[PDB]
Amino acid sequence: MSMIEKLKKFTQIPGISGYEERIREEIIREIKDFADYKVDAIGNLIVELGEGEERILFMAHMDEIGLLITGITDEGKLRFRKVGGIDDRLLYGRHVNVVTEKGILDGVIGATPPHLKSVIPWYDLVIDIGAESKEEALELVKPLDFAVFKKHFSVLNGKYVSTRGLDDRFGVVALIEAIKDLVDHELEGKVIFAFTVQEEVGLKGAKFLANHYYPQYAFAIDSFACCSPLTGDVKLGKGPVIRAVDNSAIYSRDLARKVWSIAEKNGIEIQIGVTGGGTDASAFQDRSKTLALSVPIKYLHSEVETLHLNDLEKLVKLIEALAFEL
Amino acid sequence: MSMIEKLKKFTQIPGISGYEERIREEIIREIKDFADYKVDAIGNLIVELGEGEERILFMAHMDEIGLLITGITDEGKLRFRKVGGIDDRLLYGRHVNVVTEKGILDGVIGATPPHLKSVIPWYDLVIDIGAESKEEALELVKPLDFAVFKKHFSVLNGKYVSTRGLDDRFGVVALIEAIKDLVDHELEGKVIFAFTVQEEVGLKGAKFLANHYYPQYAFAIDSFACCSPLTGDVKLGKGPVIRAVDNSAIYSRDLARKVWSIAEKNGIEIQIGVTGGGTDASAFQDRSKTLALSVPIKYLHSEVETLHLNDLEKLVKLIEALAFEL
Amino acid sequence: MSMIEKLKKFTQIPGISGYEERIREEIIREIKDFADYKVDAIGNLIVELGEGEERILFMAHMDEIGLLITGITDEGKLRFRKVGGIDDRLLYGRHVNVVTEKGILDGVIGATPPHLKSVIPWYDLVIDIGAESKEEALELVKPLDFAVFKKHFSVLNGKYVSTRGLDDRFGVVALIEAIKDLVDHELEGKVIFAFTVQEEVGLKGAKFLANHYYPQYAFAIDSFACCSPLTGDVKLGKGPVIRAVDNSAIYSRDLARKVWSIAEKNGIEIQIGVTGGGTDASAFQDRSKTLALSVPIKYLHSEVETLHLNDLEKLVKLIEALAFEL
Ligand SMILES: [Co+2]
Ligand SMILES: [Co+2]
Ligand SMILES: [Co+2]
Ligand SMILES: [Co+2]
Ligand SMILES: [Co+2]
Ligand SMILES: [Co+2]
Repeated sequence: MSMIEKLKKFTQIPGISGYEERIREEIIREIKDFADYKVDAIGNLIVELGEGEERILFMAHMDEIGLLITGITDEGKLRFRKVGGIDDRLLYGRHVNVVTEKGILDGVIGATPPHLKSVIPWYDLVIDIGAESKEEALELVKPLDFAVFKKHFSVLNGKYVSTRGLDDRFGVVALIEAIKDLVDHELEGKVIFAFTVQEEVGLKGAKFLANHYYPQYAFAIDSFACCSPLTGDVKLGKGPVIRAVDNSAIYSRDLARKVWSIAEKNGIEIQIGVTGGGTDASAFQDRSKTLALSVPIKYLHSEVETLHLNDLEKLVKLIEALAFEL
Repeated sequence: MSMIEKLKKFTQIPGISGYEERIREEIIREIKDFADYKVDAIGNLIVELGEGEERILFMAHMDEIGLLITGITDEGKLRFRKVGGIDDRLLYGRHVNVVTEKGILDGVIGATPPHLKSVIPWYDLVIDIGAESKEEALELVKPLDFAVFKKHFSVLNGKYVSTRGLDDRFGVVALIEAIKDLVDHELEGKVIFAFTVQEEVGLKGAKFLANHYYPQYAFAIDSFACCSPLTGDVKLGKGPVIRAVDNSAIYSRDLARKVWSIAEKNGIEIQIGVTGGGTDASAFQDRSKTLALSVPIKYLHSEVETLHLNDLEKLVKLIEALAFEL
Repeated sequence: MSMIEKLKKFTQIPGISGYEERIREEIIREIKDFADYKVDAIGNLIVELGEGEERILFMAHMDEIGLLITGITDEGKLRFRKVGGIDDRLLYGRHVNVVTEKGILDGVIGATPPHLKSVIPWYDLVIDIGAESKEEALELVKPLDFAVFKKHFSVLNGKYVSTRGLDDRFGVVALIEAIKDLVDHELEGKVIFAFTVQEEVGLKGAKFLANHYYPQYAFAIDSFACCSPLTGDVKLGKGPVIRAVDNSAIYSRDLARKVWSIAEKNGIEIQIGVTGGGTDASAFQDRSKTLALSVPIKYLHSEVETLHLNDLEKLVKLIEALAFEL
């Protein structure tokens, strides 16, 4: 499986914050023959390599943003709440997959035709699943089931991938790759790989992880929103990015410098910049030197979020070198 | 060296959140002869006096609000983001010091003359450093360098001092004065003095400190914004003020009573009130009894922030008395 | 005795329109040993070179913009009026020097902290001098005293100077320089150098001068606001500018041609353009060929107004050539 193929597979699995089971399972499926692993009370998936002192923690989150079903209407439609940050403009006139205990169902968030001028807020929207009444709907879906967008998967001009969930399924893919490449090597102290839950709603998996683990270095592998005047000269295609500062943290300048040095040593093109949002790494600013490492991502938090495949390839190289040299 | 001159010394040194090096080095220079010290992995400077159980922690922060260089424009101007809370109205038509590895350079944030109505927001502003191109500017300044206002220092009518950085360099100076005066005295158990980092961006230095110290009483020494209908009868010149409640916390009422009692027994005039903001002390409200002790400061977070020298004198006396009697 | 040091010395002297004493006194000190001079009834300082017909007049103004103390509040703050054009945005949160008959006092125009959106109008502002009451304040300052901003002085990348008062203290320095460089030479007719008063409040000094002098050519040496769509391709560093049209006049075109020609004749780089504002030259449009000669200035009428040292270097050579050849 090429990288394109891995990104397609992991982005297609539905799993919002608190509902990460299907992604965890699949990570288990392809790590199990390589490494042992455990699962948290909150649902984090942790893989430890090496032995001794906890030297490095790498975190990529399994949750994507989406919709939580809050109730069913008399007309048999689904009311919902947003989970994570979503622009209301992106909810209107969209197919969704409704994920229930029994299986997965097509749903549709409607639009009103010109035949029959403002942004419709999420609380005025519902999901149509083709039920004719509340009773018919409660047979298919229950409150606290969830929904995520149906996901087109695109490759732009051979170099870019666009699809909902790159954030942070690219991070999941990257850590899996790193795990396979590293299991057979001998490593100084422990290097910990953690696939976290509930990142999109306040870094909940990460904070849980922060009791239980006390790494010298704690890294989040996550998106870097690009591009605008805030993001300086960070560009898609110019390499992985040190996320030095975001809204959640000024990260360790000591650690950024080491990463930058290790990348140059290895001939790995690398970028550094400032952006918006937070990462799991900020949950460890408490105890460890922390940093976030990313690929830059365009149109973040939409169906068309886009990354450059070369940045990702380089990110995997960088993560492995850090495991060796940091 | 008068208090005036000690205040000016420490306020003139540049160090925003995450970039506190220059302040820490100077504090060490001043405290080196008198006591041992340790530096945190996040950069807190810690000084223990005495032996036994951790009775009292005093925190004062080293970081000041300022600007983080995010990028360079095509014409060699510096783009930036704010660090800590700054009213955009205060950015327009100002001199800055841009701080880089290779040293400190002059900079200017321009203003548009009438010759050529509203507040210009931070993201539309740039710093002029006299570069003619992006290339020439990069030789001088890099992204993730920082800038801080040039600082006039004024003495109003003998008794008030006005300059940027009084918050919280007044507290830095207060604690240094307390260390010097208490080091040659037996008082047990342990009295801990911390000069914290990253207070202005969510008390990060203190939250890290909280994982390594567990004092009975945790104090922040910081500003008390004054005056308005929120701040009751607090006045500059009426003495140190107990910061009993702010936006970050309702502090320990029993701790405030003891402090009140110790002040009155030592004949120290003292005040108590409500104001806005948070302090380092709130990072300990999950484990210690907390309080913030302040001098009242007018025009907080600007180049003309003002304190009354006599309140500062008395705060120093109050802090020593607490060391002995709390 | 660098140019930069002269600019600093002359910019730092306080003197608004009508209150130019301190500046005039310092110019007198500097030329005392070189030429005779007269002071007229409004305050202009005039230096005559040569004998005969009044050929050339050069005017540069001594007054700067600033604040006039109008009264003292109950709580002992200073109310004020603006003198000359100042954007209200530049008054908020600033240090000032209050100039009294007794001496110079520190002062501050406050800013309200977030802890306790629009431009605050001048009439809603006051200066804080640390008086506790009207009584104490009136002992320190009286109505009809004045105030100017405290002035940072910056050099940008070695070639730009920035500080309040380059307008028109650069012109004052330029004319002093020329007077020293011409006194030991024989000119045709008279060349008259005048340091005017009250330029910033409607050219009152120059209007007074115009009833006592009738030059063939009348020159203002003053700033040229730059840069915008109005100013064409005028740029700092590209040499002295012929201010050919502003809001106060369409200046003498044939005089512009002559200057242009004497400039090229001397290999002196030079610019011409349109800008806003008025100059002292406009007061002579009544009776003489008039022109205004400048260096381009950025951020005019602020603390960060900026000129290029080479432009100033060349302007001085141009003035001297005009004295020889015009
Ligand atoms: Co993410
Ligand atoms: Co996200
Ligand atoms: Co503050
Ligand atoms: Co503070
Ligand atoms: Co002017
Ligand atoms: Co002028």
